[PDB]
Amino acid sequence: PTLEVFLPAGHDDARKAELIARLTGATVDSIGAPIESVRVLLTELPATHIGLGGRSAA
Amino acid sequence: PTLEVFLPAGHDDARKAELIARLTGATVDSIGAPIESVRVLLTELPATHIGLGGRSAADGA
Amino acid sequence: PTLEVFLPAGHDDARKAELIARLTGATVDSIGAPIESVRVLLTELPATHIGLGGRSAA
Amino acid sequence: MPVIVAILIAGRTDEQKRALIAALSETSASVLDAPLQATRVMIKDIPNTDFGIGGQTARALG
Amino acid sequence: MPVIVAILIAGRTDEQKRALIAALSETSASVLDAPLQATRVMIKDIPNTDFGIGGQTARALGR
Amino acid sequence: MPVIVAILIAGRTDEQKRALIAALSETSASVLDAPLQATRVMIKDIPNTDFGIGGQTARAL
Repeated sequence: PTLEVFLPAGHDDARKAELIARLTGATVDSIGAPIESVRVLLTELPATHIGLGGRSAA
Repeated sequence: PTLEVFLPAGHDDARKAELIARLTGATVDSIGAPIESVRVLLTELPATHIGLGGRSAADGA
Repeated sequence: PTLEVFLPAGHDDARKAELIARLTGATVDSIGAPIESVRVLLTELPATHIGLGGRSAA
Repeated sequence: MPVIVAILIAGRTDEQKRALIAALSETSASVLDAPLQATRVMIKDIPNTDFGIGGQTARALG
Repeated sequence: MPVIVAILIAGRTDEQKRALIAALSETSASVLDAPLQATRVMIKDIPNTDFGIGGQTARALGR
Repeated sequence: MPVIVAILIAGRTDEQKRALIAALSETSASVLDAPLQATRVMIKDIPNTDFGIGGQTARAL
């Protein structure tokens, strides 16, 4: 399984490592994938690159 | 609806804000999506990351 | 490396296997990644889903 | 350039999809001054079982 | 935010997809201090003929 | 077509990226018997702190 996660800039490296660990666990638990097959790609976006409801997060 | 927009670098914040706004409206008017459900994610690429016909945009493809 | 290849629907399984092998070789030849780390995801799209210059492929 | 991937819940009509490709291309071309003929739009249809809103699938209707 | 694209080899049950969507959304919301209702998860089912690892299709590797 | 999005762990050279654009584009065109000029490649770099395998970051290794 490959997860591409789009998230805002501003999280420190420890938080990104926790998110990768916990999303990987959530994947193993929910669909039974072997942990070694789970890849997580965090795609960090500046607030000016995030549009929600036609409005920029900046 | 979720739109990932791949752009070359060189466009300013105000141009990117207009793109997010105008792509969201073009999505609401084209497929009838409720506007608070339209996500637009802009991916800015340097010229060295863009290939057109096997040539890098950095080389002036 | 994670390669997502958007291509029109309708290539047979043999062509898809050749493309996956050859793009993987091309990645190893270009950047020297460990080959087992090269993952190729073919994303087949119907012609009505492909817009080129404002016009659908269909 | 530009290249747009539009991820939609399955169900829109072919004519809605053509209108979207058109509307998204003209807009990007206009805002960015980019040539229309170079703009790519790619629609990825997602079945309602595969689309999560707030932790619930679209088929669960959440 | 966040928006999660989850690429999976085809074959999972609908119930497994619900579980995955719930788990990734709740995990992402808690870790990133974001509202749960804003999260989005999109699952892309990919046939074993269309996914390769080290140049070999998932089918060739026995799924 | 095709459009290839190639996500790489950060740190490759501009020369490696250009070589990758050339090789993926020519190879797609050759295998698919399709015109090289229409191919597109888009490279995304991702830091080692932002890429996980088996729950560990690439930085943790």
